[PDB]
Formats: sequence, C-alpha cells, structure tokens
Amino acid sequence: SQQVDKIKASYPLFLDQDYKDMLAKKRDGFEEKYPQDKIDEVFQWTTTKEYQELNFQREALTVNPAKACQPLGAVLCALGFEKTMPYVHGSQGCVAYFRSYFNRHFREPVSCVSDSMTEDAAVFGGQQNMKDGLQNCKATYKPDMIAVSTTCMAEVIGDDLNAFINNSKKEGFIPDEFPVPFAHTPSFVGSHVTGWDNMFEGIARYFTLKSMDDKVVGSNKKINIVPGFETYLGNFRVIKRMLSEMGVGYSLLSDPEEVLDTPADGQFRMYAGGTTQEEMKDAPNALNTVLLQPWHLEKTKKFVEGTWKHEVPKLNIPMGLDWTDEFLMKVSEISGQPIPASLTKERGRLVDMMTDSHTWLHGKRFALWGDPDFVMGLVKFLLELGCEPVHILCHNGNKRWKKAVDAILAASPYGKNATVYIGKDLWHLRSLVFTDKPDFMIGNSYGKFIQRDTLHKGKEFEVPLIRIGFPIFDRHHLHRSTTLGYEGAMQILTTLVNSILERLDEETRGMQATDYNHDLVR
Amino acid sequence: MSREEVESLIQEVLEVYPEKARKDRNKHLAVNDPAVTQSKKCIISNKKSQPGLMTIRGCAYAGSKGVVWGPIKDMIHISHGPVGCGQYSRAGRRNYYIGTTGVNAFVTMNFTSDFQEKDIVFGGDKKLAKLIDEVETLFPLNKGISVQSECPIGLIGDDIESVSKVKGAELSKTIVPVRCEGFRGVSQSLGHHIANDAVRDWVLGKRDEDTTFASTPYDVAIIGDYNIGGDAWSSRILLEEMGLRCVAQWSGDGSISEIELTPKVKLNLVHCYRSMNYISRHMEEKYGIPWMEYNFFGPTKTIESLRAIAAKFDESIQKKCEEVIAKYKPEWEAVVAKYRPRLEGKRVMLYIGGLRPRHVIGAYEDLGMEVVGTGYEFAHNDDYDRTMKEMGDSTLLYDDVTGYEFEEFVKRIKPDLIGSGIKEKFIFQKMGIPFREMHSWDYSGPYHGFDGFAIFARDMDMTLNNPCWKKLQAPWEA
Amino acid sequence: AMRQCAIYGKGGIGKSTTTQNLVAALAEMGKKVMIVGCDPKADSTRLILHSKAQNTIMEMAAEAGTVEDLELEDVLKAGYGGVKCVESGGPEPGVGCAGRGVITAINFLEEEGAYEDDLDFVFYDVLGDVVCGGFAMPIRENKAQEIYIVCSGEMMAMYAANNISKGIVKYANSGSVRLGGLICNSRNTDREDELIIALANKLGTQMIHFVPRDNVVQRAEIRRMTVIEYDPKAKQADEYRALARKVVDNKLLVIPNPITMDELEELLMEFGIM
Amino acid sequence: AMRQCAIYGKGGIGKSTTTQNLVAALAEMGKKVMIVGCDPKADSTRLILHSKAQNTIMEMAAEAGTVEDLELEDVLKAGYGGVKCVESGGPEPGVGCAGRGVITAINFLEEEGAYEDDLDFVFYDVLGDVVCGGFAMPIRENKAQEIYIVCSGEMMAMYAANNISKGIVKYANSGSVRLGGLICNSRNTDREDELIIALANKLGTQMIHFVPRDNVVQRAEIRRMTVIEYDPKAKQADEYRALARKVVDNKLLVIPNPITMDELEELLMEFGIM
Ligand SMILES: Nc1ncnc2c1ncn2[C@@H]1O[C@H](COP(=O)(O)OP(=O)(O)O)[C@@H](O)[C@H]1O
Ligand SMILES: Nc1ncnc2c1ncn2[C@@H]1O[C@H](COP(=O)(O)OP(=O)(O)O)[C@@H](O)[C@H]1O
Ligand code: ICS
Ligand code: CLF
Ligand code: SF4
Ligand code: ALF
Ligand code: ALF
Ligand SMILES: [Fe+3]
Ligand SMILES: [Mg+2]
Ligand SMILES: [Mg+2]
Repeated sequence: SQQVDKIKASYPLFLDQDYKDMLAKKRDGFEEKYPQDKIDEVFQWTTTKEYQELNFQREALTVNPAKACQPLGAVLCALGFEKTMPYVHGSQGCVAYFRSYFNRHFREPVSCVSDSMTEDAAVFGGQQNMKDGLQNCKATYKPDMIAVSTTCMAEVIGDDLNAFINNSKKEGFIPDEFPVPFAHTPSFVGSHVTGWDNMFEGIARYFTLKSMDDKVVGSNKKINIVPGFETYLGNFRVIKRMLSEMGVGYSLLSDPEEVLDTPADGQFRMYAGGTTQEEMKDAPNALNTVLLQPWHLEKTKKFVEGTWKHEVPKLNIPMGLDWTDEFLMKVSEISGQPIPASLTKERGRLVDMMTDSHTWLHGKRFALWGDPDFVMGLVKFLLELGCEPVHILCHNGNKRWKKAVDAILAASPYGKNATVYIGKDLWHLRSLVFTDKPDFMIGNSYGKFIQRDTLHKGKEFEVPLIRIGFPIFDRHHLHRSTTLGYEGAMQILTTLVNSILERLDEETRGMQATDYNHDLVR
Repeated sequence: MSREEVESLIQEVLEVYPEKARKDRNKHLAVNDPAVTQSKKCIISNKKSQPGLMTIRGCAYAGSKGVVWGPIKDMIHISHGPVGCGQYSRAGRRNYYIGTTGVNAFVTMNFTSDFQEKDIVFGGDKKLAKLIDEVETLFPLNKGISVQSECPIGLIGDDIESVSKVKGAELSKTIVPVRCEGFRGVSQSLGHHIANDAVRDWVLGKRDEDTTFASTPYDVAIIGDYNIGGDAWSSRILLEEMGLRCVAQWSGDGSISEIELTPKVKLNLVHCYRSMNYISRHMEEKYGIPWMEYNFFGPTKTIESLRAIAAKFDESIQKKCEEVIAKYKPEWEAVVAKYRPRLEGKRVMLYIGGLRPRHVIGAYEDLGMEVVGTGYEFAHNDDYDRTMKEMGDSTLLYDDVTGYEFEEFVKRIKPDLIGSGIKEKFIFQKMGIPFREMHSWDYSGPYHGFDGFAIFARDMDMTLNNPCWKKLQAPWEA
Repeated sequence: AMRQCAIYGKGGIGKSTTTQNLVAALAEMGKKVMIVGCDPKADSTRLILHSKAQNTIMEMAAEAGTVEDLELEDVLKAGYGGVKCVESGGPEPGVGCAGRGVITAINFLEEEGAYEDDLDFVFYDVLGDVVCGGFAMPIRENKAQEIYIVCSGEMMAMYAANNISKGIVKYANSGSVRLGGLICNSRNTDREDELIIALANKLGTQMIHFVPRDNVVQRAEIRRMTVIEYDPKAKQADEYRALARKVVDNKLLVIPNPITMDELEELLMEFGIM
Repeated sequence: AMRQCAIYGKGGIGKSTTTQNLVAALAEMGKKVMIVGCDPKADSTRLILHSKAQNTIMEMAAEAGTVEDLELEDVLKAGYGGVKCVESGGPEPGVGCAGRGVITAINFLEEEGAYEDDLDFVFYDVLGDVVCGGFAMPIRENKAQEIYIVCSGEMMAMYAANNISKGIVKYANSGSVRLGGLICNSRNTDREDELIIALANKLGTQMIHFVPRDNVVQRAEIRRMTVIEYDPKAKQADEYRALARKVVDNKLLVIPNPITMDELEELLMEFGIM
C-alpha cells in the first residue's frame, strides 16, 4: 500500500510489515539459506587475522579489484583531443561498458564507437570491421580525428591495427590524410593507466615521429604538460591556472575538461575543446616535457626522451606542499619565469590551513588506494599533515613504485607504521582495515562496501570512507574537485579535517551519554 | 506527426550514412501501422550492429553475467578473463536482494580471474582451478559457482567445462560454465540464451529425482523479473495476496534453491519474455508446466494480468484476486487523480533493451501520456509483433538505434519526455528534454504493481515538470 | 558404436592424405565414415569430395550472419563411398583466429546433431601446429576417443610427436581420450621402422602400421582422388586397406608418457645411425 | 646491411632446417646473423646452439614476472660462428594461445633493442600453419622486408604456399614487405622443379635454388649441428653455400598475385603429370 501524500521508494517501502512478512516467508519457504547464527559466525571469521592470512595467500582469485582495463584509459586519453572520436577495435560490449563507466562518474555524455567485431570477425579478423567502422564513424559523427584502441579479443588474435588502417586508407574508405592514430591496448596487460599511456604514445608518434627533421627544442618557448589518466576536471584547471599565473607558455596535451563539462543550454556538443592537432605537431619544439603522473607514463617518457630529445624532469605528481613546490620550481627553472606573488600567497594560505587544522589531523591513521601517482601524492601529503597512511594499497602498482613509496615513508617519522601493498585488491584491504583498523579510509566509491562491512562488526569498528579517487558513483559533482597544486591540497585538507570533525560530532551526539564533548567550537 | 512526415524524417536521417549502412539501417526503422500482421515485412531485428555507428548494445557477457546469472544471491559469479568486464559490470544493475554480502550473498561483489598476458599465452585452466579452491577457502557459505567467460576465454579455447566438472565433483558444488564470451551474438540477447541454456544444463535438473517438496495447486514461479529497485518484490506481494505461492523468482532476489524448485511449480508467470522464454519453453515441454506472459506496469496492466492469472486457478484464487483489486483500487485511483492532470497529453519516446519499450506503454497511458516513439536494443521479431498491438498509429519504431539516429529523431519529434539508458541521459538532458532512466529507474522504484505505479507517476511528474527545464536558455539570449 | 578418432602429427607429415585414403578404404569395407577437417585450410576433403570444399562452416556462418542461423545440409556433403564430409573453415594465413573457427565449427556440429546417424567412424583431421586450445577441441570430453599420430623417421617429426603427446596428456587425464597408436608415413631416411617403434615403445604405444612413400599417392591427388579410388590394384591401395583393417580391430589405448629432450636425443643417437 | 627475412612455407617442409643451414652458410662468410624462432616449438635454433634452447622469451617472462623484467642476455645467446639465437616461447600443444606469445616476444625484442647495428641478417623462422595474426607478426610493418616461402612439388605444399601468399597480400599492400622468392626443398616428385618454377611464375616470383633431398642433412641434424659444422666439403654443404649466395644477391621483391583453386588445378595437370 502507498499513501499518495507520502510515496515511499524502495527504501523505506520494503521496511513495511507486509513486505517484511513476505521476505521472511520467502526466505523460510524457498531460499534454504544458512542459519543467522552461522552467517554471523562466518562474518566474524572473515573479520579475523587468520582469514586475512588466507586472503593474502590468494594467487589466482581477485575480489573487488581496484583497477580497470587498458582501453578505458585509452578512451579517456583520446577524449582529450579536439573533435576526436574514440574508436575501439573489437567487441561492442567493451565500448558500452566504458561509456557507462565514464557516464556514471562524470554525469556527462561520453562519445565512443566500436567496430562491433562478432564471432565471424574474431575468426576472420576485423579488417572489414575496421574499414566499415572508420568510414561509418567519419561519415556519421564527422570527427577531425579517430583515435583507435583495442579490446582484448583484437589483441589476442593479433589484429594488426596499422595494416588495417592503412588498407582502409588505400581502398578509399577514409581519406588518406585523415588522422587515425592507433595504439594496441591489451586489457590483460597493466591497467587503464597503461591504456592511457599507450594511447598517448600512439597519438604522439602519429603526429611527430615522421616529421622530426624540422624540429628544434625550445623554439616555441612552451612547456609540454602530460596529465596522464585524470578524472578530476579541477586538476586540469589548476594546472592551467598555475602555469598561466606564472606567465609560462604551456601546451597541455590531452585536455578533456571541456568535453566532460559542457553546459546545458539546449544544445548537445559531442566535441568541445581538447588538444589541437597543431599542438601535437608543434610539441617537439617545446623547451621540455613535464609528466604530471610519471609512474604510468613510462612509454611516453621513453618516446619523448628518445624522439623529441626532451630532458624530461624527475618530478613527482604536483600533489601536496613539497611536490607542488618542486613542480613550480622546476617549471621556473625551465621556462625562466619566476614564481609570482599570487602563488606564494596561495602556498602561504595552504600552510595557514595546515597550522589551523594540525591538532585534528595529527596522528590520524588512514587506508588509501587508487592509481600509483595519485596514491603516492596522497601518501606524501598525509605525511606533510602529520597523518599516518598505515594501509597504502595500489592494485596496478609495481615493485619500483613500491620502493619509491617505501623510501618516501622512511623519510618521515609518520611513515613508520605504513605498509605498501601492490597487486592487492579491495578484499585484501577489507581484511586490513578489520585487523589493523585505521580511523578513515580514502578511496573511490567501492570502498563504501568496506565501510558497510565494518559497520556490521559494530559502530566502534566502522571505518568511514572519504571519497577521493576514481570512480565516484554515489556522490554528485565530486569530479569537479581538485587534488593537484596548493588548491587541491587545500580541498583535500578541508575534506579530511571536516570528515574527522563530522565523525567526532556523530560520536558525541548522544545526549547525556557522550554529548559532554559535543563542542560548538572545534 | 502523420505517417508521411515520419517516413520523410527517417529518410532524411538515413541520408548521412554510407550506402551499405543506410541500406542496413533503413530496415531497422519503421512507422507503426496495426494493419500489419507479421513484423517481418514491417521491421527486422536481431542483426549485426553496423560498425562505428555508436550502438547502445552490450555483449553476451552483459546478457549472461550482468542480467541472468548475476542477480542470483547465493552463487558466486566469476568473470573469467581480464579485469575490465567484471569491474564495469560490478553493481551497475540494481537487481535487489536480501542477504549478508561477502558471507552468504555476493551479488555486488566482483569475482574475477584477472587474466594477465601469461594466462592468455599458456591458458587459464589451472588458474581457474586454483581460483575455485580459493573461492571455497574464503567463501565457504556460497551455494554455487558460475564461471562467466569473457572474450579471451572463448578465443583461446580454455576448457572451462572440464574444470567445472572436475572441481564440482571434488567439492560437491554446482559449478556452471557459461560460454558467454562477449563477441558471440550481436547483443545481450545471445547472452540471455546462453545463460538460460547453462541454467537448464547445470541447475534446473538437480532435483529431478526428488519428491520431498510439498506442492500445493497454487504454486507459481515468477520468471524474467530481476528485482530492479525491488520490482519483483512489489510484484510478488500482489500474487501472494491473491493466494498464490511464489516458489521461485527468476532471478532478482533469486536463490539457486528457487531455481531448483521451479520444476515443482504449477504455473510459470513470465514477465520478460525476451530474456527467459527459452527456459519457459523448456519447462513447458519437459515438465508440462504452462507459462503465461503477464505485465505489472501500471494499474490497467496489473489488474488485467492479475485477472488473467486468477482465471488459471480455482474460484478461491479468483475471489482473492478480486478482493486484491478492490483493496488497491483507491490507492492507484488517488495516484491518477493527483498526477494525471500534471501529465495528460505529454508525449514520450522510449528506447530500452528488449521488454520494457512495449511493456510500460500501458503505465504511461494510465497517466494520459502518449508514447510516440519506441525501440529496442536487442529485441527479436516476436517482440516487435507484440509491440504493434501496443503502439499507437503512425508511431516511430526503431531497432538498435544509433546515437545519431536517436538524436535526430528526438530533435524532429520533440517529445516531452525520453526514457532510455545512462548513455543517452545526459545527451538529452543537455538538449533540454526531461529524461528518465528506464533501466535503473533512475535509482528509484520499484515501478511494478500499484506501489510501483505510485513511484512511477511521482518520478514522471518530478522530472517532466521540474523547473530546471525552463532555465536552459540564458535570459540575455533570444 | 561409432568410434571417434582424431588425426594429429607433424605439419606436412601426411595427416590429410593418410586419413582420406584410410576413410576411402573404410568405406570400401562398408563402413559409414565422416570426416571433419579442423584446419583453416579446407584441404582435408579434397580427395573424397573430388574438389576443394566450397562450403565450410565458418564461410556459411559469415555469409548468413551468425553461426546460429546455419543448417547442417548447407555444410555437410557426401563424397566417395558415401562418406559425409564437413570442413571447418577459417581465415587466410596471418589473420583472424583459426582456433576459434575450429571451436565454432565443432560446437555447431555438436549442437546440430551432425553425428546422430548410422556412423561407424568420425575422423577429425587436425593441423600440425596445435598452438591453442581450439585445435585440441576434437579431443575434449564426448569427442574423439582415440588419437592417431602420424610420424616419420626424421627427428623433427619425432620431436613433434613427443610434443603432441605432451599436449595430449592433459586431455587424456581430464577426459577419456586415449592414444590408439602411431601411423608411420615413410620418408626413408636411415632406419624408420626401428626409430618409430622405439619412440612408440618409449611413449607406451604401438606402431599400428607403416605406410611406404610412393608417387602413386601424388599422382592420385593430382586427379583429386584417393589411391583406393584411383588405382585399386596398386600396392599403396592395399597398404591403406591393411591400415584400415588394423584401425578397425585396434584395441590398444594408452595415456602417452612423453620423454624429455635428452632422452629423445639419446634415442636418436642410439637408433639413428647406419 | 640489416636484411630482415621471414621464412614461411608448408608445415614440415623444412623451414627450420633450411633456415639454419642457410644461416650457417651466411655466417661462414663473415655475415652477422640472428635467428628468431616464432614457433612455440623452440626447435629453430637447435642445430646452431647444438642443444635445445631451454630459455625462451615466453617461459622466462612467465617465470620472471612479466616480459619487462627480462633482459636480452638471458634469451639472446650466441652459437656456432657468432650466430645470435633467440626463441619465442609458447605453451605445450593444445593449450593457451601461442600467437599472442609470438606477438609479445617480438615486441620485447623490438623494445629491448635486439635489432642493433653490425647485424647483417635477421631470420624469422615461422611455423607452417599461420593460424592467426600473431604468427604474421614477423611480416608486420618495419619488421621483416623479405619473405621466403619454402615449397615442394607436392600438391599440398604448393597449395600451402599459395594460401600463404594470399595471406601475405594484405601485409604487402599495407607495408613494404615483399616476396623474395620460393626456396624449393626436394621431395622427389615427378617434375618437381617444373612445378615450382611454374607456380613461381604464376605468383609473379622466382624459384631460388631448388635444394636436393639428401640424408647428409638428416645425419648432421641428428648430431645436433648444421651440415656446415658436420661435413663442410659435402655436396649439400656446397648447395647451402649456393643458396646463401643466391639469397644475398636477390632483387625480385614482389607482391604475390595468388592463383585460384582452378588455376592451381590447371597447373597441376600441366606440370604434375608424367
Ligand atoms: N605415403 C605418402 N606417399 C607419398 N606422398 C605422400 C604420402 N603421404 C602424404 N604424401 C604427400 O605429402 C604431402 C603431405 O601433405 P598433407 O597430407 O596435407 O599433410 P598434413 O595434412 O599433415 O599437413 C601430400 O601432398 C602428399 O602428396
Ligand atoms: N634438404 C633436406 N634434406 C634432408 N632432410 C631435410 C631437408 N630439409 C629438411 N629436412 C628434414 O625434414 C624434416 C622437417 O623438419 P623441419 O625442418 O623442422 O620443418 P619445418 O620448420 O617447416 O616445420 C626435418 O627433420 C629435416 O631433417
Ligand atoms: S532482462 Fe533485459 S536492457 Fe528483460 S537485458 Fe536489460 S532488467 Fe532492459 S528492457 Mo537494462 S530485456 Fe531486463 C532488461 Fe529488459 S538490463 Fe534490464 S533494463 S526486462
Ligand atoms: S565484449 Fe563483453 S565486456 Fe567486452 S571484453 Fe568481451 S566479454 Fe568483456 Fe572486458 S577486459 Fe576490457 S572490458 Fe573488454 S577490453 Fe576485454
Ligand atoms: S594461437 Fe590459436 S587462439 Fe591464439 S590467436 Fe592464434 S588461432 Fe587464435
Ligand atoms: F597442411 Al598440414 F599439417 F601441414 F595439414
Ligand atoms: F613443423 Al614446423 F616449422 F616445426 F612446420
Ligand atoms: Fe550533467
Ligand atoms: Mg590435414
Ligand atoms: Mg620452423
């Protein structure tokens, strides 16, 4: 039954007595489930240390991975170029999933096409698929460039992207001069960030490799900025703002912020902004190339050093105070412009916020996960705040990244209780936050389930989730936030300190029980 | 408006395609005319998608793991292959369930083999066996394991059936190998078929030689209801309120026990014909269980279906159905009297997967709303045959519509409301047209039954009449 | 009834020719045989059909949409001796995935009931380089129960046969398929009989027959015919008849025990000089 | 310098043996060569290393994590006469996907700089059954420039060579890879040389040094070496020297015009009778 005045959605419709009776009767009569005591015993066992040992002995099973596959990152990289259609050679279900993923994260349209390789295309190869798909996509959506990635099926059967695109050009399906950069993006290698790196390297070598003769380093007096896999629009915006405030000429390659933040004014814009082809052509003329997230831009680093002859600086991700300082000083030493007073004042305001909030931040223990560069920057910033990043997990991290983060932790007294895990999924982290409980956990939306699990062990064991990373599905407009630069550090600090304060307010809200500490002034 | 103009619109839209693509897509667009007896002459469907045209369709893995197998609560479903598919499909579909996640229920969990390059080159059968052992060690309360194949598994010829047999014998567990590699078929429809065949071959016959279940004459099983937003629950409470015993639910809030007990029931109420008609026919021709299509979208369809189902039982069931109808009459009447004036005369265009493009038309018409355009991602000829009796005269019908086609159709037709998936929502929201997600119910629901109808009307009015749609144009522009 | 056998061996060792001549001799003995060619080249049924197979499962599936819109009579054809012949298609070399083509063809044949007849023998002629699971599809469960490997006295073919034995072991343990024996197609190097019987003994199997190398086979295949149909009075025709009879009455069925590379080279140095 | 050749042909026709003997002949002339085996059977470098190459790129990569952790010195090893030898790994027969392994191994060789200077020849010995795009990895753009197809007078061998040419056509049009010529391995067939020459003319190419069938090759290869190491003064050693010389001085690089099945049958009737 429903009251037309107050209509209940599923919650709390299914808390009504008739629905509860129906669910209980269905369970009793036909589900044949384990006794509630057995379920409680098994849950309590899953929260134990022995279960964590069994969990960390896993070799074949992955449970709740904190990573995605390469073509997702390839599509994100391709989206950052002007009037560019992402085109995934292979099966269409992959494209549907990539589009749905990015739609849910950004709450924006995400344009991507597939050549719809079926069983016959798997057996015979997708060369006809490539020809017809390139022609159809160009005729239908009129992109100025089609950026080609692959699904796993096309990589397994060895679909030669270069040969297929070249044959499509010679047979008149697409114009010979129409830019079709390509990259092999096998989903069974690396992760989505690897796909971003592969796609960017393919796009770079498409526009630069064969025309290096008339290129001289520094002739445009600009700085190349490679953002890598980035899903925070504010990060693109902050990098642009900090470089333009500095008076530094810059070229941000793969700029997707416009196409993922189009206005609602009665018009749908499939393309908006993005790195122009002329920017990529002129990129070898830059003074240098700075990689924002170097730990998943290794192939790009090799190509830029070996082909453009740019001495790519050894810069960490510009996250937190020290690394934003290092990024700004490196940009200064490259472009020759000084760091302006506005940036110095912004840094000082960050320091003021740090001093204002250090008492609440100091000593707080954290479990965090995400991509390697973001995770490392978060670890560094947490150390700067006096926090303890006890559980640092990176599913797509490697041994060298783990060693670098271990060296970062060793340099600070707040990294003593910290452990770095690579190749571990979120089930490992659920065990970790059960057995060595942190105060909070920082990560994407999947961590919410871990929070749920902790709340089942009790309110005192609940580990609240702070939503920073990708993807964030259960909150709106968090993709507009910033994590890089002083502004990103300020936003992260505000989020952390206010999460702590809201948690403390909740834990002291019980009148006559804990409200003696329900302070108005914190 | 007018059969001629919409045909002209179809031709103008098709004008931009290359000749091959235009020739193909012309057969997938039509103008409804109830003077047509067979949809084969009208519109053809269930064919290959044209490459590079930005189709909405999924894959066979989406139709098997994401649609049929995934909702089963107590079974652990392993996305066999690389990491992408399971990660993107993890909890994207709101097939609601009751259980303790990670202990005895696993629906929103993502189990995967996370294939690396060496797993492709040297095979993953040994890794699959080790994964099954680890699943047993860490999830001992699971009541079944299904192995959903992704594309590489189908490509490299991994013998997942042998692994399933050996490990199931060794552990006394039901391990169901599903050859749902994404490149099979053309859409999720073949995923439905493969998942149904896997259920038939590995699950449905486990209790064939078992008579320890007490069977009452009023035993019905809900088939093809995936409990989106609690839909199945909102449906179930109606059936059991008219005396029926709902032994099984397929597969939203579904348990493997219910699927095993399905052959013991006396009637099979199929909601989604497209996804589960295969198993309905199999059970009809093996166990002799009749199956009937019903519809719980809107008061008219709900009452009609309840009376149709009651007519298949005793007089007591019919009296209980009549008393249910009389009891729920004031509530849906109040919903109509509140929301129909706000929605009367509003035009709706739909594009959903394979059942809802025609099933929800009655619910919209219960609020005075006319469906002027509809279409399917992956429906078959019989689905469009059923669609003709429900769509109005000279209404647009589309199959596997492209983004360009659907955008142009919306621009010309200019409907008041669009019902489609997440990949169209923000496109049409930016054009200033109210959009309702007709897959996930826009994270609302249920929409089935009378309570579902109240929620559906509230959502339709909330989105259609939201003030935001009057603010798209800046006041300093003409 | 209805024995199912799979013909494996080194590339170009004569699996197609030997199996086609064997099937011709079997049909001569009144046996209803079926040939499934699991090779992207549709060359496993040129002699029996007297022409290149122009209707393969993959070709007809691609020409009619998907494999689920195909029928048996479109791909299954009969040739000499009434032998029903169907060919798994596949890509031209260097593209696509022939393993998936074989997988799809075998799955189609199983689902359509391509075998439910008065069949006495079903032979899967596989290619030489079994490089993926798809080409081991004929020896899965409820598939070919016997395997015959065709070999010769040059040590590369011997190492190949050992490698196919290594690959066969996993399906032999996982299922019920067994190595019936070794067919020796002659190359006449130094000592073929001794080398091949020694390898078979090391693997735990027999040498079911020795087939000599004579040019009547090539002359018959130029005319697109088996030796049995071309020259029934030829010595090679009687050799193929003897091989057929030895196949019918064969009872040895052993899980192979492949030898290491060192043991194989020791066998060659011991039985492969003068 | 830096000539990149891909050795293809019908299965078991003698691609690995002829390639190793030709490489030995080229290395005795002071030419620096490197052999890449693109067969999951790592048997294309045995007669050069005098042992089975136990370490392969795929096996080393699987053991040592991924392929990035590997080093060239662990897979690239010298042999007789300064011949660098590497082998793409692979699964045992009937499992996994060897074409993907070949793709990954060749990508690893490219990324690690195995194609350094002072290397006159790089020979990709590929398996006979090119079932997927992966085994066409050697003839991808900027990878191999010349294609040598080993054939013989058998109908199956010529059909396989023509099918391989059909597969080559797409890469030849896509890139700069061409068909250098048809190396002939004698199988002692009626009008073998005539058949090979006619087929080469129909394809638009030549037959490069019809190689006689001799058991000195079998002996040398059973003693774990090429003929050059075994009997330098033997007739077949001089034949391999002549083959190397004819390979060095070759300029006929064409896109093959493969002939249909009907034209193949006409060729067989015209030159395969008497
Ligand atoms: N006993 C034999 N005697 C003479 N020639 C043979 C004999 N067996 C096979 N051949 C010849 O060698 C070639 C082998 O080709 P084929 O039968 O297709 O081997 P596979 O199927 O194993 O690849 C045939 O063309 C045939 O002319
Ligand atoms: N000129 C030749 N003379 C004698 N035997 C040869 C000759 N060429 C190849 N062979 C033999 O034929 C067999 C074919 O094996 P192999 O060379 O590995 O062929 P493939 O590389 O094409 O698979 C080998 O055992 C080899 O000893
Ligand atoms: S199963 Fe089908 S696409 Fe019948 S694959 Fe799809 S939860 Fe749709 S129109 Mo998402 S044939 Fe269900 C469907 Fe309908 S996932 Fe749901 S809404 S009634
Ligand atoms: S059509 Fe379907 S969703 Fe696509 S792969 Fe195939 S089963 Fe899966 Fe998977 S990991 Fe990523 S998302 Fe693909 S490229 Fe492969
Ligand atoms: S090795 Fe087999 S499975 Fe792998 S791509 Fe080649 S044919 Fe397909
Ligand atoms: F052509 Al083959 F084994 F080399 F069948
Ligand atoms: F049998 Al091969 F190259 F080893 F054809
Ligand atoms: Fe939006
Ligand atoms: Mg054969
Ligand atoms: Mg070889």
